[PDB]
Amino acid sequence: GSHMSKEPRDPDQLYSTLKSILQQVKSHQSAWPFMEPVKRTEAPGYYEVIRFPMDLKTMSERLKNRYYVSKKLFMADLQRVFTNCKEYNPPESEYYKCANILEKFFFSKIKEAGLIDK
Ligand SMILES: NCCCNc1ccccc1[N+](=O)[O-]
Repeated sequence: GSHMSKEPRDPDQLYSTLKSILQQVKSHQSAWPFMEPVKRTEAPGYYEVIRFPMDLKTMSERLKNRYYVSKKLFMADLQRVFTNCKEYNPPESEYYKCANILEKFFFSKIKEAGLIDK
């Protein structure tokens, strides 16, 4: 269509733009701990270290209704899942690598769609 790769302004465009990212983040090998919502016990203290609980189980649920149509909105949620994940799980299990891996692909994806916030 056009020759642009950094302007997720329109909601209709950013709509599927995030759908593709979330769609991949869900199919990504590193995306189990986010698929299922982590209770407030199975995790090494969660209600305490986590002030803004967030999981892929609720993200796609909101995306389907076009809830993320801005920039830091979707970028914040995704980061919330990875950043908060490591926060509760000490850098020792394999979950740490999963977030870092899916977090790397995510950053690259928004770079291709034009998301990114900083
Ligand atoms: N399988 C339930 C969601 C992931 N489980 C979980 C729960 C709490 C803490 C960490 C993990 N985890 O690394 O899979």
